[PDB]
Amino acid sequence: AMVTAKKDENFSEWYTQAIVRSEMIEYYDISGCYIMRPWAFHIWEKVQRFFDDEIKKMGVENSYFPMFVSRHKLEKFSPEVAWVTHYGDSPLPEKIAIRPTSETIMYPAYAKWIRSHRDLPLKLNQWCSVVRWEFKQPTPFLRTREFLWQEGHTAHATEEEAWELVLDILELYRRWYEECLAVPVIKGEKSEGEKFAGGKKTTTVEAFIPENGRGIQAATSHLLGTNFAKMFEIEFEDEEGHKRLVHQTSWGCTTRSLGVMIMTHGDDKGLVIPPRVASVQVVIIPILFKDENTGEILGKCRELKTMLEKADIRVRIDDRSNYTPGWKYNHWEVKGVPLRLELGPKDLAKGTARVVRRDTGEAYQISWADLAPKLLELMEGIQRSLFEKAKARLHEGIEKISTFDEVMPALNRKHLVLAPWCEDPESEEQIKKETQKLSEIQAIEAGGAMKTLCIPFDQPPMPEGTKCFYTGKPAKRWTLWGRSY
Amino acid sequence: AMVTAKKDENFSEWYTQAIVRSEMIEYYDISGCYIMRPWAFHIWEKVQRFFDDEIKKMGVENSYFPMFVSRHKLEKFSPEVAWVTHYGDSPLPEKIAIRPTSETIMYPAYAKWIRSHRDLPLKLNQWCSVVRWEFKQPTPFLRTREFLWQEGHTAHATEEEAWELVLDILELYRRWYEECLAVPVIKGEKSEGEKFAGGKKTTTVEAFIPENGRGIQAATSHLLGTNFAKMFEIEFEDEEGHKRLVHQTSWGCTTRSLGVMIMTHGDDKGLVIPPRVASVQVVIIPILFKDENTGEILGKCRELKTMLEKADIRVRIDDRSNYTPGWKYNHWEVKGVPLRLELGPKDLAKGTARVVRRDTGEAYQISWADLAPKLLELMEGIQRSLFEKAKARLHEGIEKISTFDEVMPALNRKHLVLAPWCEDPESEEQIKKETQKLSEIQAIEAGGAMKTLCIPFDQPPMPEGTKCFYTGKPAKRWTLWGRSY
Ligand SMILES: Cc1cc(N2CC[C@@](C#N)(C3(C)CC3)C2=O)cc(C(=O)NCc2cc(F)cc(-c3cnn(C)c3)c2)n1
Ligand SMILES: Cc1cc(N2CC[C@@](C#N)(C3(C)CC3)C2=O)cc(C(=O)NCc2cc(F)cc(-c3cnn(C)c3)c2)n1
Ligand SMILES: O=C(C[C@H]1NCCC[C@@H]1O)Cn1cnc2ccccc2c1=O
Ligand SMILES: O=C(C[C@H]1NCCC[C@@H]1O)Cn1cnc2ccccc2c1=O
Ligand SMILES: [Cl-]
Ligand SMILES: [Cl-]
Ligand SMILES: [Cl-]
Ligand SMILES: [Cl-]
Repeated sequence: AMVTAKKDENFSEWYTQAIVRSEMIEYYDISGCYIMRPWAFHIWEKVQRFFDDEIKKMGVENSYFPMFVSRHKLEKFSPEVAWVTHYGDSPLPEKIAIRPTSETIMYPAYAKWIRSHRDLPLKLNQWCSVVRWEFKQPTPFLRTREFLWQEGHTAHATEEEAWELVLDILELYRRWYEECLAVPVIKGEKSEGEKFAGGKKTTTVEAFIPENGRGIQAATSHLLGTNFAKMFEIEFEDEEGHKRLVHQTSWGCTTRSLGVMIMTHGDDKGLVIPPRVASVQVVIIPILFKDENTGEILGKCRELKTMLEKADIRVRIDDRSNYTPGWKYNHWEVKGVPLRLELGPKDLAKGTARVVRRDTGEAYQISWADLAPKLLELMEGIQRSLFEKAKARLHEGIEKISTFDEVMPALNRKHLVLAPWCEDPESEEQIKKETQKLSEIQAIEAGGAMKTLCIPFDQPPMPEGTKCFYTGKPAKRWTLWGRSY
Repeated sequence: AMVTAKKDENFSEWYTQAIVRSEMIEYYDISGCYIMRPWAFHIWEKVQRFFDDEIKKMGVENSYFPMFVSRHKLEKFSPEVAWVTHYGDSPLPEKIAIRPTSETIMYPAYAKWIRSHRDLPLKLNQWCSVVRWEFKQPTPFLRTREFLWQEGHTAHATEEEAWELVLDILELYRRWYEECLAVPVIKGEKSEGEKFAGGKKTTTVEAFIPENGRGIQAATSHLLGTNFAKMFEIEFEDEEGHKRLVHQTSWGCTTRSLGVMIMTHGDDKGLVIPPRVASVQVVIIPILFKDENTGEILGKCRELKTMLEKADIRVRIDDRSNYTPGWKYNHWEVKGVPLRLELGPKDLAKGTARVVRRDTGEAYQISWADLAPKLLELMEGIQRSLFEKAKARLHEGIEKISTFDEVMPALNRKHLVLAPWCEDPESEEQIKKETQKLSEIQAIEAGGAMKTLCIPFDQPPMPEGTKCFYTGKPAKRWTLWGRSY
């Protein structure tokens, strides 16, 4: 089974083929829900371990809160909430909702647990699934009605400490995407219209999908401030004895990250998995001629596997006799294994192995003694090259503009725009409406809204007197806009 | 905050105090659901890592299937199923159920995935929560409306291979309880009346709670046979080309395990956590006289912590100046930390530390150079002693009987009974009914049913011609009975 849709032509069909034929997902009779098979789930387990280890260093501890929230507590978005109303065919006295997020589940407990400044900071995380029942068309990994995530929630005695935590977690999400998944992301702050309404400031990491020109939010970290503390009466006492509101954060990231990884590195042959998260980094394929000492070849493959595992390289031998090497090459290319090692009688006679890298197809002849250090070096080169090429595509996908006239041409090249902006929220909604209308007109001519993605932390120079690209009022900051998921 | 209820007098109040005052659980406004705070959740993470590592050696892979099942697929117990019927206030075309278990979610996929004998065995596991909405009174950890678990599901070409896997998983559950949690359990097969009706044979590990005399199922491993394969049309082709049904297993274990651990080792002071799963194995408490070189004492505590962590000992220093040592001693005793290390000026002058073990209160004076190996030895002694004392209580809690006349006296001593049994299912239900009725009579005289717990793998000798303790017919095997959760 090969991927036959080309990534640059029918991107949606390519994506479906890549994730189905690699055995990452399976469909399900309830629309908008997908089965995560082991090939994808192993990658989730790897980024989960990374993130857990990092937040444990910060003093965050895992926990588990109930999946249900009482009507009263939830209603302290609404068409997205799935409601449990009966046990069997008996009606519940009050209906209960499945968590779309757990603020209203956790914060009553926080109010009970926090009494003194000595109780702070309080730092909790949980890994679980949440449910958001939208009637729109789903996309595997990217927009689904049930998804796995982690959500962290912290409380602090001061706004500055909470803010520092918000930025520390955002840096962890940058590392999740860029270090683990080799996906470049842009740190920024959401516009007033796009931020979490329950909070003070929402920070984000944003990724870019060149094939459809869309930005996609990769993860989020909110400075909640004291808003939820007032609503849930979460207060603490200073050492003088006065009661003060806590300052809160919340943050999350989902299996969307896997989809972004898939879209970023995949090619016409299928998946390409970054070595740092590949469950199989090296697949060993013995050549099995009928007229050969097959036992010797297999024994050497086993020895090489042991030698590589001593360097913590994750190895699988595909010694199935009933498939050709060509079949196996394709099979593990579709699944995205970053390195394949081939060993036949001539290699054994020379004391070498043939190694082929998945991203470029370049082949190497490596001595057995050099194999472990050379493969470690090659995997680091593959990881870095995947990231650097994606980063070049990201920066080639952003157009710096000064006037609204440049917007629609840039959108039609499937690019984002970086533009000086007045940051008035009313203007963002005017811009969404107008770019949607222009996109519809174009659609009819062909036989869509542009919104803010983020106000980037990394601000280009802003010349004095620069005007907003849409209102002509004084610009405040450079803002990243585009079509979006 | 101290535990004030005595374990041997008001066991239910003791249990509640132990798990609340140690900060393991928090209550919730939806009855039958509880919050798992980090002190308990860390123990879950530890047994999860153990079990994951062990099943990965068996070729089992983790996955994630949806939490929802369509009405049609579920109804292929019923008053326990929670039904989602509305998104917002809009009605679903067909209601969907929250998983009480995932056979009906997973096996349609299995039928799609399995085509050839080369596809077998198929071995999958998932970690998730499930929901069983009983209107009866809940018990934290032991019987709750939502609980965390793992469920494994495998498919094999032959019954013998599946059966071998059933027993391998049951041995893993024995290790989960006995090796990790120091809880002794009895392997056995469930009676025909008590087994999973969807399967062929159900094996179990059973634990015993002496304070209320109750047996409790600890984990389960089912030989499903071909029953579900017929129902879901899961078939494979041999190399000759004929289609055959797969032979399946399923198995699971829940956070009930934590409650069993708590009940087994706890004492009047609170929790006692086995060192192998304790998140803090050693708490270091500096003595902080006002008239002392506090910096030197704290610096030595830090050095000792580093030295112990190099032996992979999990250490916390409680250097809070605003609590007395006596307060701290109680605080970490309630939470069950197995070792406390005390260090003050006299200890520093002697080059030793004072170490107190939680299970017995015995104190030791240990040189700094001996600290790591001696504490490793002490933790192994604590783990083994917790297990051996629990095992002695288990065997003292079982009475071997020959006649039904011995049942009610043994139940009144809060014991289980091991009795020769004819294994006729009708007789088990007669025994349940009669022992319930006798228990009610006794209750009224004081101002309850006994069922089979398991047919143990370890069978005592059965003399020729032994009769069933209840029917007088020829006995088949020794069966373990008792009151139960
Ligand atoms: C996996 C996932 C991930 C995310 N998000 C949101 C932000 C975030 C990031 N960063 C989080 C949660 C981490 C902070 C993330 O990952 C959102 C959704 C989702 O909104 N699901 C419902 C749904 C189902 C569905 F069938 C269709 C749609 C749908 C179709 N068109 N439109 C416009 C919607 C939506 N799902
Ligand atoms: C945590 C957990 C664990 C378990 N089990 C079952 C077997 C098993 C083992 N081994 C598994 C699942 C691993 C195979 C286990 O752990 C069962 C329940 C439960 O049945 N919950 C519903 C409920 C809620 C409730 F408020 C009250 C009751 C209730 C009150 N009186 N009676 C008679 C029932 C029941 N809960
Ligand atoms: O979930 C959040 C805020 C943060 N919660 C913690 C983890 C990170 C996350 O962005 C925003 N949101 C999103 N979607 C909904 C749908 C229905 C009901 C509530 C919500 C709702 O509140
Ligand atoms: O869940 C099982 C069988 C096994 N499933 C896999 C993990 C181990 C587990 O014992 C039995 N059961 C128990 N309780 C229910 C309540 C409502 C609906 C179905 C059920 C139901 O089927
Ligand atoms: Cl939001
Ligand atoms: Cl969100
Ligand atoms: Cl059952
Ligand atoms: Cl069950």
